[PDB]
Amino acid sequence: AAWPKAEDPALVQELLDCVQQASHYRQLKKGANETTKSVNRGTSELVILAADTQPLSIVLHIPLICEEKNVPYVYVPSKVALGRACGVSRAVIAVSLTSNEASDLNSKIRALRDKVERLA
Amino acid sequence: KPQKKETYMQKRAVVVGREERKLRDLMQKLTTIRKEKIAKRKAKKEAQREKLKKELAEIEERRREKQKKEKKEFWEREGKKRK
Amino acid sequence: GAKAGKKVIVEPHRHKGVFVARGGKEDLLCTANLVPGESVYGEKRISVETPTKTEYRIWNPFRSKLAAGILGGLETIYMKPGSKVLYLGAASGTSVSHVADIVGPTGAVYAVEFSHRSGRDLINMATRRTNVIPIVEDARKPMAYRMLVPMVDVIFADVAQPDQARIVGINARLFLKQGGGLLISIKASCIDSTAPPEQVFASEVQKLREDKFFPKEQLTLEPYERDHAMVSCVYLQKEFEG
Amino acid sequence: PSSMFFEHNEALVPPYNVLVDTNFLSRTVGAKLPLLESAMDCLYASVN
Amino acid sequence: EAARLDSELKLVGEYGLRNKREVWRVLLTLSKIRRAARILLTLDEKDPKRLFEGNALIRRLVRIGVLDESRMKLDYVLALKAEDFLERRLQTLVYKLGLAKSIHHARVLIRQRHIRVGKQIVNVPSFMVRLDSQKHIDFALTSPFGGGRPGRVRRKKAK
Amino acid sequence: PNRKKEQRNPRVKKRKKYEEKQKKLRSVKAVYKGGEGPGGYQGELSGIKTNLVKSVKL
Amino acid sequence: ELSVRVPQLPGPPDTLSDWYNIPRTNLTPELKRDLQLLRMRDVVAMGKQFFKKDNRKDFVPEYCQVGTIIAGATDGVSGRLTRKERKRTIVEEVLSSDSVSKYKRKYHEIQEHKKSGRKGYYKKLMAARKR
Amino acid sequence: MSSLRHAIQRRAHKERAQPLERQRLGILEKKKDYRLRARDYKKKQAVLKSLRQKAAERNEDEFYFGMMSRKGPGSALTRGKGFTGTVDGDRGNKALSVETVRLLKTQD
Repeated sequence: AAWPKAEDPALVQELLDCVQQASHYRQLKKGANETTKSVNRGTSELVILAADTQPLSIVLHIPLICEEKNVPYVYVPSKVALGRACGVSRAVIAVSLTSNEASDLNSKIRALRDKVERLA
Repeated sequence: KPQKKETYMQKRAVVVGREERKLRDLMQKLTTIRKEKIAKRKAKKEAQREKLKKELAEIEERRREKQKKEKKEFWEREGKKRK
Repeated sequence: GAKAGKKVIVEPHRHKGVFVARGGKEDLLCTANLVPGESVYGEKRISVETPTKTEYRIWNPFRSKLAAGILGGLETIYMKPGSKVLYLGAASGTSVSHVADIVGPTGAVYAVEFSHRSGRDLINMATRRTNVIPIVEDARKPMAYRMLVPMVDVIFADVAQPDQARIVGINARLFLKQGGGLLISIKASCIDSTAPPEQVFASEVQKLREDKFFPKEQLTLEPYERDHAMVSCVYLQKEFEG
Repeated sequence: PSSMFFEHNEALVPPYNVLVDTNFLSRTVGAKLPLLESAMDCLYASVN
Repeated sequence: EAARLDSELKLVGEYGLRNKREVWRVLLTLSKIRRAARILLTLDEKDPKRLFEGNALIRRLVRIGVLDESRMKLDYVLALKAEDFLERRLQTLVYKLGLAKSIHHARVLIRQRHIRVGKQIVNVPSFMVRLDSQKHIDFALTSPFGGGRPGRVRRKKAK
Repeated sequence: PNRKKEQRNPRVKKRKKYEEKQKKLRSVKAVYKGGEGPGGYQGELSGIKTNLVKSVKL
Repeated sequence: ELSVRVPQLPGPPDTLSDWYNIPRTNLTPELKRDLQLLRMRDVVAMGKQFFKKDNRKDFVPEYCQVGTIIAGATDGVSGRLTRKERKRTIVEEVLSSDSVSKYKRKYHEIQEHKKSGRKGYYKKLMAARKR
Repeated sequence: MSSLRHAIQRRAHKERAQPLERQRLGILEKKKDYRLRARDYKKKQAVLKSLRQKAAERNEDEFYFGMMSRKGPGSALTRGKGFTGTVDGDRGNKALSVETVRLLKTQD
């Protein structure tokens, strides 16, 4: 079902790294409801979805809206490790990041979404 | 010339209604503010247009100055050659 | 908000079929929906007691880039009511329904989508609306729906892919009438995401001219979805229809 | 034109696209100068 | 050169600098860097001078984090510019790291010496930052945001 | 001749002229300015003229 | 199967074929009023909004239908008019809204400044003279 | 030039008000108000003059079709007390014939 899964070899690690960057940089919505609201406001730049979840249907409906908006998403394999990367003290299955158009973080995100677009 | 008689039309006219009267009063005051605002904005637009055409004629005068200097340069550099 | 219940007026816009409804302190855009009375996705709608069967749908720009274009005032959107339109990138069908309501019964729009469940929403709407043909396949291999798509006149495209120009180019090679037309939309961040966007647009339009297209309009849907564009070209002639 | 500002082009960042005109091409051969090298040096960036 | 005028103004306005002196100065820095980039392209590929000197300069730039850790080649060394040098200019980091609401408020903060990098408080807002240091920027202990004394206005209002 | 605050600090004067020019830019072209409203979509909140084309003809 | 037919031989179009049957607009006075409102919608939003300068010499389109904003499924808590709030004509709605106070005040102002000195002032001078 | 002038140098002057032994006789027409009264009097007198040229260069036997379909001014001789030389028209209403009047009466 979750066929655009992210592969292991440190690709997930650059993902979690940029998640840490954006979580410090406040460009971040956290939790699935925040993801849906961000993508339905269209501010989202990219969204990461856990696959380690009690049933996957949540991170199956979220790709429906990001497919409805044509903005990228990617399946991390670990909800716990994603929550730790965000710094929540709690596991998170869905984290999204928006755009702020004056940085090089945006260059990083451009690279990352190029990676996931080549994954798809 | 305005009428001093009173026509059958004017007598047979109906007295208007209250909601109608509120509506018409609103419409009146609406048209007034509309016309005066269009007057202010048209006046300001006209003053800036006149300003700008003054600077266009000024650049025309400068054009004539460079025209004078250039043509005299041409014919002074031309006269000795024919001389 | 132009809240629910406000009496408004509707008039034709410039384009054949689309309508513009003005009112109060806020105007908007609508279309006469073919399928009566029913909303699709919580879109707002409009009823007029004609002197029952007369219903329009408000068209959010920010959800649908064709609507962004109709607000941006395109030159000629090529889609008359009653025209054959290959849509491309038909994700969940909202905009597609709008094009359906444009072309009406005597028109037909071929709605192609890549993924599945956005397909499910699309085909649900395809059951309902009797002029939009569901096609769920890989857009890169149009010989798959070569069985379905006849020669059409107008090509919508809104995919966000690197090979987008070649996608719509072979789809032009396969499914576009002599003197054809197309609207596509482009994101800088998905064609090449470091460069300046105008330069990216010039690269894409030069590509289409290498695909033998005649570029004939461009705009930038500027106050609505940053650094995108809508581009209008004509297939293999300088004039549009014939 | 989008990506523009009050008669400044925010657009043209490196690399730069440069159109050759005919007088220019004749004259740069007539002055015997390497096209890509001299442009790269005078602009201090990459061209085509 | 109205384009020069408006371009310099947009530089300052996007990053609230003070004068075209400071802007032209940073441009001069960029000019020296792109001079280096031109030279190291003038030597052809796989040359040893080219290899070591270009590797050096790219390490310099990524050490101050201006050129991205993604792109590490002389092409992008040419392709850098003033917006990027201003990005690693300091006051911008206070604004993008969320202590001062505005770039001007950040300028005032840097004046009255409330932020530090590592140990020492900073007074010059054009103190260039490093990639290795840029997250270690916070208020000092002596500033009422960081603590210490509550401040003179709190002092007088308590008076 | 007497002058103003706005002149007396050449830090401030390029703040305001940068503000007003950016306001001046908000006359001619179109800036992005966020998405649709967080409460929702509310029409084209300032009108639609039909007969106006703003397309660059290539 | 084949019968005798009927012969039925006894201007500008009335329902536009290429816009899904929009009828020709009936000229009723409240409709005229609504049209005047939507043209002068600038001054209605006094101070807070501005509008695209729609400027023809006429203002009446040949084809228009008065309708109803139906419903917000995603939102109906406050984007829904109340029963008292619902109005027949758009003009009565913008009447029944607020701020018509500020309208009236602007009205007295503009009225005074067009009654600046034109005739009443001259009459009162004439009284100060003849006294 | 235009920075060869001091500040108090460009400080210019302020009009002198009507004296308050007098003000019951009207505001003081200084220069601008005089110019306004002039130009109004001027364009009106030139309109008057052009009309005078026309009325001394009429021809008595003109012929139109208006003269088959308007009243005429005439003179005090036939018009009475109530005569300016205006050519009237209608005000808008005519002899409204009987049958429609009956219809009106039934409605009322």
